[PDB]
Amino acid sequence: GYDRALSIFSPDGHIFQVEYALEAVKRGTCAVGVKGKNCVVLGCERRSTLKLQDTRITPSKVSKIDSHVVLSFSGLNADSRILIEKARVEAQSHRLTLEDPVTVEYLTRYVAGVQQRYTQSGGVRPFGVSTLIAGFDPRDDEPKLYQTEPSGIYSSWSAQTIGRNSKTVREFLEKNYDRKEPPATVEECVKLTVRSLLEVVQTGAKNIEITVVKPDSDIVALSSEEINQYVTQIEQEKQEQQ
Amino acid sequence: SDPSSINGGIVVAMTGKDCVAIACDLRLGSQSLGVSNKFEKIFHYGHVFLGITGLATDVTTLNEMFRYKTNLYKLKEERAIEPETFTQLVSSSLYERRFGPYFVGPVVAGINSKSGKPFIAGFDLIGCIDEAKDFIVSGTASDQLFGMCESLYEPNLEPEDLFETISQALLNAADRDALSGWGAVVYIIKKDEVVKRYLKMRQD
Amino acid sequence: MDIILGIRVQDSVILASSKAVTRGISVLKDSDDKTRQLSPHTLMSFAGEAGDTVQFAEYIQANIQLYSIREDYELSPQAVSSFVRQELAKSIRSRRPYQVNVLIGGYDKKKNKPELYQIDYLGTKVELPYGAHGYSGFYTFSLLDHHYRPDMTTEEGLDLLKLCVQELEKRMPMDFKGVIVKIVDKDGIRQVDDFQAQ
Amino acid sequence: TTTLAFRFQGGIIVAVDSRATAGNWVASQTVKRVIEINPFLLGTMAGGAADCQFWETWLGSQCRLHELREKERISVAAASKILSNLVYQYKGAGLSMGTMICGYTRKEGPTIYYVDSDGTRLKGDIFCVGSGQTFAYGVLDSNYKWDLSVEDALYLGKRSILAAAHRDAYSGGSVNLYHVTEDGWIYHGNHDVGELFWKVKEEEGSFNNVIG
Amino acid sequence: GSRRYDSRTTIFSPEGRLYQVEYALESISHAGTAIGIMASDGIVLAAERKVTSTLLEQDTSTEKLYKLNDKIAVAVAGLTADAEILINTARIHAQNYLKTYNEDIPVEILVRRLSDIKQGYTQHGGLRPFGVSFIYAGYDDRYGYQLYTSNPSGNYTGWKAISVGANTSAAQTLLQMDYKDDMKVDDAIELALKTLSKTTDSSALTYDRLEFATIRKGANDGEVYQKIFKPQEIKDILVKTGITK
Amino acid sequence: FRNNYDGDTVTFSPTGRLFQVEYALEAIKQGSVTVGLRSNTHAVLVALKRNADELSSYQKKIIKCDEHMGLSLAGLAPDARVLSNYLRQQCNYSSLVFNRKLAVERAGHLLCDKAQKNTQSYGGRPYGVGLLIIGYDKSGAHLLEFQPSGNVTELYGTAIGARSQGAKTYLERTLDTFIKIDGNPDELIKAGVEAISQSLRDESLTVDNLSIAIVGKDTPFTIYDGEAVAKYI
Amino acid sequence: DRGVSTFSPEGRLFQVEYSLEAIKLGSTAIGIATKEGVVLGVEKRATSPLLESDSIEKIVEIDRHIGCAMSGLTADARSMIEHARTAAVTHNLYYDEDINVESLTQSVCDLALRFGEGASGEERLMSRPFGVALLIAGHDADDGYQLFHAEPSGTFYRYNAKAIGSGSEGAQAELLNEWHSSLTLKEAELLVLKILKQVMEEKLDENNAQLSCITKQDGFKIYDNEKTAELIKELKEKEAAES
Amino acid sequence: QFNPYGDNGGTILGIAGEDFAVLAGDTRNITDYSINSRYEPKVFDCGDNIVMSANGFAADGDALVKRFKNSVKWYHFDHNDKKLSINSAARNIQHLLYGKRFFPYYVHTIIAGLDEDGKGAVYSFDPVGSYEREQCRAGGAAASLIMPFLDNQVNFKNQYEPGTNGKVKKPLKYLSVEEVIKLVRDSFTSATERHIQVGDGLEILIVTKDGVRKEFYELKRD
Amino acid sequence: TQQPIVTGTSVISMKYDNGVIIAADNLGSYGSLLRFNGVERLIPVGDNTVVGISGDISDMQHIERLLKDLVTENAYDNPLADAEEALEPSYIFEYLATVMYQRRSKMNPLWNAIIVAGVQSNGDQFLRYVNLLGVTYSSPTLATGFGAHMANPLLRKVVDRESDIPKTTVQVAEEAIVNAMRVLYYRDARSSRNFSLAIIDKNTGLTFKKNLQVENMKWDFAKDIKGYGTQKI
Repeated sequence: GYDRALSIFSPDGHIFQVEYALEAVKRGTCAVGVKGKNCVVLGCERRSTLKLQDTRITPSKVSKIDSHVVLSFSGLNADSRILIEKARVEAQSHRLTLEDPVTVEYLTRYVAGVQQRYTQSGGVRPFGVSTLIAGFDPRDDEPKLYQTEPSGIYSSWSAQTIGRNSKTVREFLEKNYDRKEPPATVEECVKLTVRSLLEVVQTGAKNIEITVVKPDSDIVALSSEEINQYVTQIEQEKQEQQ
Repeated sequence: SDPSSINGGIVVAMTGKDCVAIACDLRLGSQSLGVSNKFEKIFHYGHVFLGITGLATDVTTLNEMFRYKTNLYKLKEERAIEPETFTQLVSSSLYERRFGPYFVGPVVAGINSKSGKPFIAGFDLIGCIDEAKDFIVSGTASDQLFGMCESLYEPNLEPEDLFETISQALLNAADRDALSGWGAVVYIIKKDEVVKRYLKMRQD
Repeated sequence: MDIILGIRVQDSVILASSKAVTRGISVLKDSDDKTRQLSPHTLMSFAGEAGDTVQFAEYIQANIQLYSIREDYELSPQAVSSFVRQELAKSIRSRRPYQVNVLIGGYDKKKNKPELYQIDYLGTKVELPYGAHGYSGFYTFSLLDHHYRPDMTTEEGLDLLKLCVQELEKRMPMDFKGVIVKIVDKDGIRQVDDFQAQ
Repeated sequence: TTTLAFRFQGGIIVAVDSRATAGNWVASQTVKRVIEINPFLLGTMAGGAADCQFWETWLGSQCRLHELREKERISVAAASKILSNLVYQYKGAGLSMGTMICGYTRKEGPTIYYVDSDGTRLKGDIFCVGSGQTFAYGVLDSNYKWDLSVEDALYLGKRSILAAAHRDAYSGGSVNLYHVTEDGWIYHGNHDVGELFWKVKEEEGSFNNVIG
Repeated sequence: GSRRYDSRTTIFSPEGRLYQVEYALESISHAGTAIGIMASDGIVLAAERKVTSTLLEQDTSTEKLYKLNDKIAVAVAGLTADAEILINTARIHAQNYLKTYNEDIPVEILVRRLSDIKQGYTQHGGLRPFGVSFIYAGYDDRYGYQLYTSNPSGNYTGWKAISVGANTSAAQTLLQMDYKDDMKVDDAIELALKTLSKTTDSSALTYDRLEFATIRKGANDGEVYQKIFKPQEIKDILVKTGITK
Repeated sequence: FRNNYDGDTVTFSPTGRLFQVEYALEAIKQGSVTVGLRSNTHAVLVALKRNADELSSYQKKIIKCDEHMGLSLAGLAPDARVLSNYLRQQCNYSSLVFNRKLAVERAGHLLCDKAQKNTQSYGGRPYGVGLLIIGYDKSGAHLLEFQPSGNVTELYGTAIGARSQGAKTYLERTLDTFIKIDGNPDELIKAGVEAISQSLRDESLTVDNLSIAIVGKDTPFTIYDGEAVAKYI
Repeated sequence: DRGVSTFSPEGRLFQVEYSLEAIKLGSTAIGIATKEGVVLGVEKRATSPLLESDSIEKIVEIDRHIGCAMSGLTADARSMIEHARTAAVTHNLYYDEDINVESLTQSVCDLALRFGEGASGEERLMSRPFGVALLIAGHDADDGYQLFHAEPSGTFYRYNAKAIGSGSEGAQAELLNEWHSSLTLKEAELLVLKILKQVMEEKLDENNAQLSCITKQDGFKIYDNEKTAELIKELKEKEAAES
Repeated sequence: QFNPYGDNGGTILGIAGEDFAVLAGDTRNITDYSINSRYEPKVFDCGDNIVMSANGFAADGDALVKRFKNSVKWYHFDHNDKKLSINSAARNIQHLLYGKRFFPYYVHTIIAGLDEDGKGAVYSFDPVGSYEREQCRAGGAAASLIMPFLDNQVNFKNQYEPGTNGKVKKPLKYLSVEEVIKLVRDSFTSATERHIQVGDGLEILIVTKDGVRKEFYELKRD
Repeated sequence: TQQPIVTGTSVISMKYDNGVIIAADNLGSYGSLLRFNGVERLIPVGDNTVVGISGDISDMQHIERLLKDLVTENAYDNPLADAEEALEPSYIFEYLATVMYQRRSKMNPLWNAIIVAGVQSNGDQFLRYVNLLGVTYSSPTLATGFGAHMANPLLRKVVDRESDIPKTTVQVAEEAIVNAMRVLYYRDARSSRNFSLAIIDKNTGLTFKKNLQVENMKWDFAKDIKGYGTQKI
């Protein structure tokens, strides 16, 4: 058939294809994730080099696995679609067999597993995208945010960012989050996400996209005005004087 | 149960002068109990009309196969299929499904729109090609229907006169059946206008 | 069998589906299901083998909900019905066919019209104002044609359906201790808890 | 062979027959007809000895595997349903079983799901499966109640089995009783049909209100 | 040796790009221009026929305009040869939705199946990717007109006006100014032509160095008539808008 | 240059042999030293087992393949497992199909073919582990040397592993003596211990290190491991 | 380019050696087996205040009597574990008993040599050996408490103490002196904590360290963050009192 | 049509002590009223204190025992000299039968030995698969004749000391191996009279903690 | 699923104290037409085993090729000592019986019943049975087909147990064999006049007497004629 190798083990220890995959994540989109006690918000900045698009017939950067599970990405569109397709089959499959929608943890294992597998066989090389997988388990209300990377590794994080200019916004999270208090106010969780993307997008407050997931199939895209309102508020904070 | 006579159905086609006509019942039954007064057993893709009688599950699966075949062919050639070409397409599809367990009686009707001929052609359970242009009948009551067409039909008729023939011929053959009541339709086709006349007829 | 009736009234689709499984003298269970919610605006009834029921249902549900999430619009009752028919139209040609005959009640909410599709295990799909499977129809089409004429309320339909079931339990020796009835409408799917004349 | 399971306040009461025979003279009076899926779950042997013994153990392994993998106790509903899907594929292979998959979970309670070789998985709080089932259901139904205390529930099972053993000769050597609680089943011993018959005849007076 | 003939050019680079993919983006800039205008009343498609001899015929204007379905058509910028393989697979993709659910395919799905396939070849199989971009013009009653574009990397996006081929940037810059929220088809026909004249890599403009189609609501049916204007019917239209030169 | 003729297994070089065969041959020697001796009635293998550490312990490298058949390795543990699995299937079939206890000659030739076959591909490889395969059938006891090149020689005594030659020269001396000690389990075991010590020159001879294995006229495949070799030192 | 049939002039393949380099780019993992129980310890690590180290773990269950600690490329070991569990469950079906720690290590190691571009005796279903090493500890009632070092090479060694990872040379030396089979289960854990702190470049607390144990009364049990913490205080106080 | 299945003779008897266990079988092989052999064992040592017999049709029983002998071989090899117990085997044997009920076997199999507990266990299989725990089980053709005697003298069920014979019984108590072989002999000596599927010779393999011991008694020859 | 269209009948055999004897007529029937006489039923395999086949001739030709393969492959990889490790009765038996057992289990059957007879050069006497039904057995006397019915009770009187074996010398055993065949030719016509007789001697190896015909004839019956089917008008 064909099965000649494309994965070749590095004398580094970190395979060539994994290391070149991660580069693909930095070029791509920017995605950030903040958890509440009651929410998990996934923010994305839109970069349109020229815009003659609409925002309603473009594919949006937060993609539904389920009515109450989302997957968000940085990297190439192309790769991420493949990861999505496989996950929508897996969503349904657990639903068919256990009589219950997915746990988030199993799904995360799954997206990792396909990536990990393409590192391990010949004839396939692994995908150029890192993802934020979030959602809610059956009978539950506590948010789950996991981060998966092309090495096939995953781990849980209370706040994370991936994609372009990750460094700046990570630091920004280190000084603007509390571990004795994830905010239980939906408004301050959106607020932090808007501050983070503001500092990078350059212009435009409708080139900011929030997607909020609350329990029980509540996935909601907040509208233009609501977003403007946090941006007003951030310039009042920045032009504060006593 | 029965192989094709669960829901019944009968189909008649006739030739005239720059017209043909194709007619069908609307029965669907479940054994000898008539269930429905609507069920359309004639479909068309553009100016080719295909009636297939017999078991409904089998008429439906075929209808979707020929729709597929014609659509994709239409798309490539940038024009519709011809009566003559479609008869070829049918023979072969049916000869592929002889080995499978289908139970069908197709009849092909249309007017050629650039060769200027009325065209009708027939098909069976075996799926053999029948070249004749006078009348072709198919269905449950095909035996009664040939007896009737062969006396009642007279060659070369204007649309009005083709209507009087087809209608009565069907109506009287149908009246000796219970598997061919529950309403009926007649279609009179020219290649630039189609008239649909519903008939009022017997049921059980 | 399991006797499954349908009526499409002007507002709604009402499906009547058995509320008991009778073994001899006594009801071994009288809480038994004969219908499965395919979607928020799609409901599907079944009769045939009890185990052919669940398998078929859970497959059809899983395929349609994958489509629904993927395409970002729940499928229309006409798409879903064609879809189901097609699946039946394979299995009939194979060694084991599914042997459950269904009544699919859907409300097209995007345009706002009720629809009923009656699909046999053969894979024969037909639209009607009313229907039945089995021996049933021989008594109850005579009640229906006579005493019912389209465009009557949902409430008149519940009383019609009761007359059907009463005749069926009496004159036919079939026992199934009536039906639990459900409405598929613009408001979605509700179980009518009453059966005292409904 | 008559096997029954009913839901009541303190869990499930599962009562079964046991008998092995040499002619019509009863050779031995004790066997299993509870297959131990895992400690929390039971699936009962009836309507095909081998099919139950092999596949409920095999089902027991998918359960153990899932409980390792996801760190998650399997539901009674998910365990039954995994089996049922597969089964219909092996239906035509000689494959026959008629069983209740019984469990008592924290999420779903006492739950009894009825399974036959068809792809059947059915909900109900009272089941009997067998050949003496119709009579056994009789005894049960007339004395049924969710609000029954544990002690009398155990006798109810035992007596219903007894009744079914008298008319049909495929049951009756001893009756074995098991009570499923949420930490797993506690045995309530093996009771000789000989000794037991005499007690019941006088005591229950149902089919026996005028002693026969 | 088998792997001693392999070069592994199908893999991510040290810059994290895919060699063969980047090369395909180049290909598209050396083929003719294709422009897509979506209006809310129609979709206007043009694709530019380069190398036009007089012994090339002008009786064909279907050779980079392809109907994939009877409500979906594309304009090709790329090769006839790359396109053709995907075109047949698209048409088939159409019939599958049609047979199963008894209704027209959504555009947004059909596009995805092509892109996933392109993506597939460069991940696995050791293959070249196709050097082709499509601009998709199609209609749905869930979204009105939709207009997409897909390109050699397996990335696809929606646009309400788009350009691909030679001089993409320049065309787009002109497009951004002349665009207006209000639409009609006949207004869009003028718009397309004004632009087309100014993007040509040859002096003035002529009808034969164009291939043209419009999507209007009905003209021999209830709605959704795709009309592919033949070379002479294009010649008439260049005078009608007032680009008579 | 070097990288041409290592990087391909479906090649040859000007010498009359590919470089990969030279490295596989080197790899047998990289094993720990083991001797094999027979008089043709009984066959013994005496093996020095090293373990990595004081905190490691010994793991088996004398492999029962049947109750009349076995092997020792010297060379690569991963590969040795692959070969042992093959010989084991091979032993089983020989019993089921022919009622045979399998001769070494027949087994060797079959092990050869598989080895050959994996040089008839890219992404297959020579084993790079050698085996002294013993068994007692009806033509008596037997000792074979198998090499992952496919060279099968039956020798009356031999050695593989680092410093093969030390025991081998001792063996060519004591030859005539051992072949006329026929019918003795204990005389031959004692010999094996004496032999393995002429190999040694940078390693210790200790109870737990040493391991003995026998099959023979009146002995089905029985191993002495650990404690149970002390009384032959 | 390269192949995977290539040997070195030694006769030991390239990829295998490179796999040993990857293990050393993991973090220190320590297992010590004593008379009663086997203790396994890992560094969870915590590198950021925003990282949930108390929601992840690196000590994974194979069965109800077999655990493992890993070091290396921790994804690559998910495939290995998944395969081991399948083997472990299948033995519970087939004989109704505990699977030997040794029989399993052997099974798993067979499929760590399954890398190639296809050959005529065997399936190849990997291109390259796993980037990951294991310590598998368990208990069977045939040879009691045990510890094994599973190589990606496919060699398998029996041990009593072993450390793997970057600091394994320093930890193993200390271990050799401390190792006795007269140490109680609790003691082994405390001596493990002392060493694990040393090799660590940062403070040792529950929030970056995990204990786990194998007892034959209740099997592999992963120890709580709290129970391990309590001993870290007790370690800190004794140690700062002999000074 | 064509059946490879026929009939073959044999009767076997498995007896669980509480420190001993025996697995006995006659040696007669017939097909119809011709003698196939007057001495071929149906009783086999598979080793490790596992004795095994597949009584019924010969062609299947042999094939089952050989198949099981290769599973003994594989267990010792892959798991480094590890003993297989009767239960562990029982489960293994179950899986082989149910594996091949898709081309049916026609045997009444019994395995016997002693537990790692030290107390007897006798396991019985049906032709289609399945296993069950027993005390004692007669298998083969005179199973139905032996079992009624056996329940009384071994199991003390349906066996009562004169009195009220319902409250007064000959109890179930420890038994001696010699008196049990005496009982075994009696069962087969009663059998040869009433069955011709039994005859010629009796091989009893008696399993103790001091190993596996064989005893041989002759029976009637026509 | 096979329907016999051809038969070969009768192989009878017995053991004596120092060997075995086996004899068989040579027969290719097409029912009651003795179509072929020159179909050997006794295929000597080596010079210490004879394979005797009764049953269908069509299956028999297929096996005839496999039995010849069995010799060939046993010289492969074993060059010498081919009477200590090759062509042993137990092997011949086992080889044949595995192919038989597999063919009947998949419903495409080898419709024979076979006796494999010998004297093992590693053992003592061999006489072992296999049939289309898969059943196998050993007994001191074995016979297939019509001889299984008729001959074998005569033969059992000679040897039927270990005690009866010393009481049968060369002379008596050969006399039994000759007597039995004559009974077969007399009371079944399917049996050919022509036979082969083989003695496999523990001292002499295989001595095979070809092209024998039954003698010491019965004609006695012709004296006692009264009719038995004759009609009178």
